[PDB]
Amino acid sequence: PRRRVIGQRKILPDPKFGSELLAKFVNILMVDGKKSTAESIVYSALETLAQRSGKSELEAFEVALENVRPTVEVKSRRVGGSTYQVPVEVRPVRRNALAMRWIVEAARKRGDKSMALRLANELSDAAENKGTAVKKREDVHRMAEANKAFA
Amino acid sequence: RKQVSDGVAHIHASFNNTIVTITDRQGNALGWATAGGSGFRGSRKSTPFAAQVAAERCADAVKEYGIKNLEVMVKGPGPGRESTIRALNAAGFRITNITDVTPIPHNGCRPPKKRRV
Amino acid sequence: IKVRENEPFDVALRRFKRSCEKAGVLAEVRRREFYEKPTTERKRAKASAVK
RNA sequence: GCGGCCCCCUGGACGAAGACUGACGCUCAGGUGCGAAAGCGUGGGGAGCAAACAGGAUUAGAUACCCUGGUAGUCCACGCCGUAAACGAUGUCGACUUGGAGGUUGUGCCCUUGAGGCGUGGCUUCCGGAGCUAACGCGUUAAGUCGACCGCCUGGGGAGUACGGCCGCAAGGUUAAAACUCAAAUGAAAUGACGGGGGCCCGCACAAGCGGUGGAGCAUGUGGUUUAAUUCGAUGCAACGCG
Repeated sequence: PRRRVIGQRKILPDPKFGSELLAKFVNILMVDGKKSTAESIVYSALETLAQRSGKSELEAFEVALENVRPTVEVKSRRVGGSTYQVPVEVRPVRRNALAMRWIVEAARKRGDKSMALRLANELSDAAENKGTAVKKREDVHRMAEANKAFA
Repeated sequence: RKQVSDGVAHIHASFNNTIVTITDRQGNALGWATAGGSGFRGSRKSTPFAAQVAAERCADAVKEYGIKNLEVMVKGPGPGRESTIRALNAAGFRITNITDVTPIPHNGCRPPKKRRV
Repeated sequence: IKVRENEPFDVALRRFKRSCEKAGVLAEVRRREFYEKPTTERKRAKASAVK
């Protein structure tokens, strides 16, 4: 964790869309190595969000990603016994991954009977910054604005 | 009553606490406060939070004479001197200059020496 | 002995001043005069490296 | 031991070349002198300071420091007291013997003309040969090679203790023993775990996530039980589907 390098790894996308972004979404939506049902629910969610939004599905997807987008964060170091953190602009790849996982966890925060219905409804109401994960984005923003007093 | 719009500000700094005071050119004070008055009892008094919050509290208390510029009379080597100046430069006041008036006694009397550390 | 810096630091980062404190001279002048002791800067660190 | 600035009395050192007296010197047992800070006596003075005491927290345990107060005493003028790690742990005075980069002090004739050439001297720094040194190290200011003196040493405790004579106003200071006891007490030297006191690299241990269960239901064996016994051993990362 101190000598290794980063190779910018990439794994199997969905051939219909063929986008690395959608590739990473579907590949992190995977659980325990599940392909058929996971991709089926992914496409169900995509078609349902397109139906409810009415606009183009891909641009609605981009608008949702922009809505969930956070800006800054800090890292815990425990230097002087009090909160002594240097606000570091998180990596664009890491920022994107964290936004992905916040969306996935916002989806995960329910226990609904039907995974497809729950996923579609929550992502659709989160597409216009009024769903579930935007509260987490606001909470993370509130975690900022105060860690710059110590640098 | 009798707005002045000009004066000088006295600033105190100490290891255990800090206070902010404000007066006019000739020297009849108008504001007074303790950073501990805004709370933060204990060692947190030395943190800039209490100093700055007392700074805007005093500034709000002194708006009523309508001041626009002030001068920095800082005292003591204690931590700080940064929250007050940059809390008052935007509280509604414009700074003029800086000074150093912390005393340097010319080896007059024996300091408290019983203290080990 | 003086601080006139900005907002961001607010905590420690004066350990350079701890290194520049030179605890010998302060601990020597706060309590009485010696006239033979502040020499520790020389003649006993470089000149006493005995192996 | 000496540190603001002014004035008055005053002590030594050193330099330049001049004359001048002609061994007039060196060392010193008893004896006079000086000798930081604490102490004692007469008074005066008291800003801050802080032995003794006053109160709180303090833990297995504080009459320890930490904090808040607080007399003598630190100050002045006269007197007593003669001790310290009063150490450069190196008594004084002379004559010689390889080297280096400085601080500082006045004159030489130049060539301050730049801050360079004469140290021709004095006092001081720091490294380092021949030579000594048990070793560390000393190393032209010797712990070298020689000379003149003096003062001091014969194992550690018992001990700078006790009587005795001096010095003092007291607290006390100088001069200095024995009986008994021990197989030793002691210096220098990296020779290693000790790096809890400092520097430097390493590990899914830390800077992230997924599961588990100390949350419920079932076997496991010990340290083991309710019975007839419930085999030899698995009691620190060396107790579990192990022998």
